[PDB]
Amino acid sequence: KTISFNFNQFHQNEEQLKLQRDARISSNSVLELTKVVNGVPTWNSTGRALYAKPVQVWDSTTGNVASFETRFSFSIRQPFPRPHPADGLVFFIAPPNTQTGEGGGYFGIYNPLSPYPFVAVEFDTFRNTWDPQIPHIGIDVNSVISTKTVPFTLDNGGIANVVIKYDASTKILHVVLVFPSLGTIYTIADIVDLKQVLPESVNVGFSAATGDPSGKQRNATETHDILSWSFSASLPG
Amino acid sequence: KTISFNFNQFHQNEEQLKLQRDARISSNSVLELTKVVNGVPTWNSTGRALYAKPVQVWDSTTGNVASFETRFSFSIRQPFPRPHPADGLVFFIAPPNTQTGEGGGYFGIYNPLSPYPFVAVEFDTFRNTWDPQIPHIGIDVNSVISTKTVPFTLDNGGIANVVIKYDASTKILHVVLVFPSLGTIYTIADIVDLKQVLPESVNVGFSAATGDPSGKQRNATETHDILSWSFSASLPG
Ligand SMILES: *[C@@H]1O[C@H](CO)[C@@H](O[C@@H]2O[C@H](CO)[C@@H](O)[C@H](O)[C@H]2NC(C)=O)[C@H](O[C@@H]2O[C@@H](C)[C@@H](O)[C@@H](O)[C@@H]2O)[C@H]1NC(C)=O
Ligand SMILES: *[C@@H]1O[C@H](CO)[C@@H](O[C@@H]2O[C@H](CO)[C@@H](O)[C@H](O)[C@H]2NC(C)=O)[C@H](O[C@@H]2O[C@@H](C)[C@@H](O)[C@@H](O)[C@@H]2O)[C@H]1NC(C)=O
Ligand SMILES: *[C@@H]1O[C@H](CO)[C@@H](O)[C@H](O[C@@H]2O[C@@H](C)[C@@H](O)[C@@H](O)[C@@H]2O)[C@H]1NC(C)=O
Ligand SMILES: OC[C@H]1O[C@H](O[C@@H]2[C@H](O)[C@@H](O)[C@@H](O)O[C@@H]2CO)[C@H](O)[C@@H](O)[C@H]1O
Ligand SMILES: OC[C@H]1O[C@H](O[C@@H]2[C@H](O)[C@@H](O)[C@@H](O)O[C@@H]2CO)[C@H](O)[C@@H](O)[C@H]1O
Ligand SMILES: *[C@@H]1O[C@H](CO)[C@@H](O)[C@H](O)[C@H]1NC(C)=O
Ligand SMILES: [Ca+2]
Ligand SMILES: [Ca+2]
Ligand SMILES: [Mn+2]
Ligand SMILES: [Mn+2]
Repeated sequence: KTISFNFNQFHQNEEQLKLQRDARISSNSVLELTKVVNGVPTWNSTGRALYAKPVQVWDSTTGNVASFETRFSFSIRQPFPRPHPADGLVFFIAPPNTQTGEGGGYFGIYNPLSPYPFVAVEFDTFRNTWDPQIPHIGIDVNSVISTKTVPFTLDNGGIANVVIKYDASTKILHVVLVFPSLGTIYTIADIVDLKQVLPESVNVGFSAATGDPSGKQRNATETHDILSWSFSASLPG
Repeated sequence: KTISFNFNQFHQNEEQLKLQRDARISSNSVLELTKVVNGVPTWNSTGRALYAKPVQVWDSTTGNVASFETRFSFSIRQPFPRPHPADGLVFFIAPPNTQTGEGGGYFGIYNPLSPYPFVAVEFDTFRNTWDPQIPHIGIDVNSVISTKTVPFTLDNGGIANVVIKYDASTKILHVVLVFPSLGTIYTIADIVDLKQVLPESVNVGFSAATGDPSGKQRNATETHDILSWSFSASLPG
């Protein structure tokens, strides 16, 4: 049972994508997770993009767990250096049919009033009380307080290539971050037992957020654009 | 005791390196592991390059294991497409003071008549009976029969960037392969317990080999050049 899809670009009204909140697809085919008006990103924005169909990461009958690989390109343009850009974007897996969570440092995937489990890879740009120096790549399991973290230097407005791979047999989740214009390579890995944290069927997608109003800083913002994306998952079941 | 060295280039007569067999440093400063005469690589060649000093990967007193990161660039130029280039190059960790092993598919690190333990990351270009499709990246533990394998497409004569990282706490060895001219990214990871396979002190280095005479193919060859190399290890004990 192999499931896969590929988007070299994004078209408006794409039937295989579920856009939520501020998420929208632009004319020039880029997936803009957070709000951008007249070429300028605003604060108080939150958006998600889910692959319309659910994917099966494990089977209770056989006990088998799926292995998967996903690649995508994103771009984060930080127009206002001071006081501080916010908040970042993440790739995530969660139960099907969830709603957008809290914005800000929660990226729109965590909802304290009705927490739902999730596994996510974050590209954190703002330093919250629970964060190490930013920007950083982080592996999140049911929480925004990463299990593993690695710092990286952003290529403002540049293109970033990401490769995320999950090995069911070793339970290793390894992500690679590359900024082709700078030739920089960042790597991070950790052990995650999907069968233990998530249900058999899940949704895969992205979520991002800009500065929260409570910070009283309209400059706390940046873009969170997804340029392309492919996914592939295999269940030996 | 954090140890680390960096070679942005290679100088003739490098006090820091132990060259063995066919390994040499060229005029333009590249480390040529295997023989190349008048701009053409030959068969029946084997060479290794070890960092002169030994590194401590674990301490029996505290039981602690080191974490390390190594980056290097290499180039493999395959002049003769048919019938099949050979054999590839590896980055390895072995007990100090070892001797070059068998050539060919053994890369010069395995010696059947007196086997010594080793951990190595291979960039295999020839398909032996025990191999999957080539080229492929492979993680080798005391054997040339990889524990994990991933296929990749070579950039003939192009430059390749490699990042190898080892996490003592998770025991995850993850390697990343990038061909900047093509923008391709390959990743592979596995669990390796250094403390269980290697002695407290080891040598780190490279080894490569071209076609073995027994194959009767002089075209079974390619270059195995190392352009730069940085290493860093951190033992908490
Ligand atoms: C939010 O971003 C604005 C645009 O970058 C900041 O204003 C810019 O500040 C520059 C100083 O670094 C100045 O040279 C630019 O002319 C100015 N750009 C414009 C058209 O506003 C702004 O900084 C605040 O406001 C400016 C006008 C000054 O009063 C600064 O002292 C302020 O810090 C940023 N706002 C905040 C709260 O940082
Ligand atoms: C070993 O590599 C050689 C160079 O790549 C091969 O010879 C070249 O073969 C070309 C056609 O494949 C031909 O156009 C070239 O002129 C020739 N190069 C020269 C001038 O030597 C060689 O191929 C075999 O041997 C040559 C001499 C020819 O007889 C070919 O027809 C043979 O396939 C490669 N060896 C083998 C056996 O693959
Ligand atoms: C492979 O390289 C070795 C050097 O390490 C050479 O000795 C081999 O040459 C062959 O074997 C030697 C012992 C001698 O008989 C010589 O005449 C042979 O050519 C070389 N093998 C080949 C086939 O070139
Ligand atoms: O300003 C952007 C920022 O707003 C929120 O954080 C603020 C404040 O900036 C922070 O330092 C701390 O004191 O928490 C405040 C909110 O209670 C938001 O949580 C954060 O993610 C970011 O959007
Ligand atoms: O020709 C290069 C090749 O030689 C050796 O392999 C030969 C033969 O080419 C191969 O197909 C198989 O039959 O094994 C033979 C040796 O027993 C060598 O092992 C291989 O690594 C490469 O050098
Ligand atoms: C933030 O956005 C929400 C809806 O997205 C809106 O109700 C709220 O008033 C906004 N707050 C500010 C400060 O604009
Ligand atoms: Ca944060
Ligand atoms: Ca081989
Ligand atoms: Mn974080
Ligand atoms: Mn192999």
